Amino acid sequence: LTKSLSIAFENGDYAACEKLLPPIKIELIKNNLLIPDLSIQNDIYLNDLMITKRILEVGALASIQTFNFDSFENYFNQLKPYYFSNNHKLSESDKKSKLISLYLLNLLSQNNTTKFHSELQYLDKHIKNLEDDSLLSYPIKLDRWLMEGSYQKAWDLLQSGSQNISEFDSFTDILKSAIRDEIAKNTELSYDFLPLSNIKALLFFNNEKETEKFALERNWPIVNSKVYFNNQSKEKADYEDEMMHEEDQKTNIIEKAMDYAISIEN
Amino acid sequence: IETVFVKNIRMLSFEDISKATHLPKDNVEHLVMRAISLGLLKGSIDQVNELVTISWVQPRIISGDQITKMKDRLVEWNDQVEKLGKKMEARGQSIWV
Repeated sequence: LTKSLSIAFENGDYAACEKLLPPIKIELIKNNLLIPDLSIQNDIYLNDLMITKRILEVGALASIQTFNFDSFENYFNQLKPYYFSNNHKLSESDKKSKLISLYLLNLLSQNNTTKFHSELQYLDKHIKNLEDDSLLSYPIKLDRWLMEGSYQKAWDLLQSGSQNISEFDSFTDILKSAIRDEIAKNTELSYDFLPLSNIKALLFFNNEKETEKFALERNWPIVNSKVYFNNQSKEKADYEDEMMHEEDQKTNIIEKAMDYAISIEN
Repeated sequence: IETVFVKNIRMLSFEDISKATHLPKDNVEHLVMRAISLGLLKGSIDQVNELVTISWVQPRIISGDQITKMKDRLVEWNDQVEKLGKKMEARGQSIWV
């Protein structure tokens, strides 16, 4: 029953995992009660721990493979305290090293960069040289290139990143898109216009018809094979003036001078 | 004198004036200059921006149509002070002693 999830992953039928998982979830509570959730560790508990952990890890990979990012997030959170408590004697796996690589990609692809650095700080002392960076290089180096602002080195690491498959292609494909939007925002400031050809090279497409379609949806008109970056910018700005909170945040002349006199006079 | 008075703007491109009076640009420049001598308009001329910025209009007879135009200008400033006055009530609440 419990054991079925474990052999189902080896088949390679990863939707079969998910449709099997609900009974195993009720039976996973029973597993949690056997360990004290590691508030004391013993050798009776050490056999049991492997059981509790094994169920989570194979669900975790299985969920990513059916493109259920949500379910993945919950799994990772459960698992993390189990590696975290206690001197090592069953606090790592072959699977772990791969698992941390996948979570770091999910944060980057959603563009929550804030949580990307916090999480790495906490992560650091489990992967420093003990699992080392061996697979973890892939979101880490990408990160080095994004901070520097080498969108070029960043693109190549993704491009060579498809030869080696572990299952990272579910987040590489999303990160390809993330880059384009970041570039798209930065180039509005730089210039008003780039010819159609110069747009394709920068914003990373393989068809000149995709480049033009993307622009129309994003609110740049191509008229006379020149883009007008200024359009969207005017429209966003027009919208902020449309909504009203607005008189105080900027502050009137009259308002500044009324504030001085009343501070004094109390 | 009619075009400046009735408009709430007081700068006009020569193009508008040229089309109205069916004059060249040489003669708009004389006409404007004459108004200034006789004292029927006073102002100054930018032939480099191509405007005539009038700065004073001679009061004249005010007929049925003009009163309506005069009147509307007054409603706008009346409402403008009233709106503006609420904020100045609002701010500096503590002291009105």
